[PDB]
Amino acid sequence: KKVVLGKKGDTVELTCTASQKKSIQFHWKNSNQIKILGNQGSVLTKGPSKLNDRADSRRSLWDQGNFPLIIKNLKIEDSDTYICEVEDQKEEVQLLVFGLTANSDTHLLQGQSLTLTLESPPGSSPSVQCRSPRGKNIQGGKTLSVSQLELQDSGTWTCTVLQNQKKVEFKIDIVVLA
Repeated sequence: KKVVLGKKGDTVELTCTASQKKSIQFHWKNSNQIKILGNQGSVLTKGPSKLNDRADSRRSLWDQGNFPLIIKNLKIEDSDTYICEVEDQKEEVQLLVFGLTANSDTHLLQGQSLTLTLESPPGSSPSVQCRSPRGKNIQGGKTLSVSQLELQDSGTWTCTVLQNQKKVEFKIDIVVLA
């Protein structure tokens, strides 16, 4: 089930709702059944995983059958399928994380090319469609590139990466110097 699009460096929350006697025995594992974090009766316990000090939950929501997994300082290596098992219920969530660099430094001379690279997990070729304030939308795979930058390109651009019906939106501000 589920697909959540993360943006490199950011924080994310993967919801897990369940029926039960408001709050119960839960835990999140990854694909290799590595237990990421669960509840020792009433407290939060995180096992020895690469997500340890970035992985967290929100206990006050347990009483309302919600047991989110929160991963801060997102690395595209966090892209993986997470499982949330609350007592008898099991929920699957795939986290996909992307990066969108601006190879050519935002401040460039007019007539100069601009390249951007979308960082992705080893399992996805999304569609990146960026557009300049001049409305001219560009798209492509890993590398999006602009032939020559007009002075009317300076400022906040917007880039849409689409993956399995969902989308994240990177923004760039380009200082096209004359």
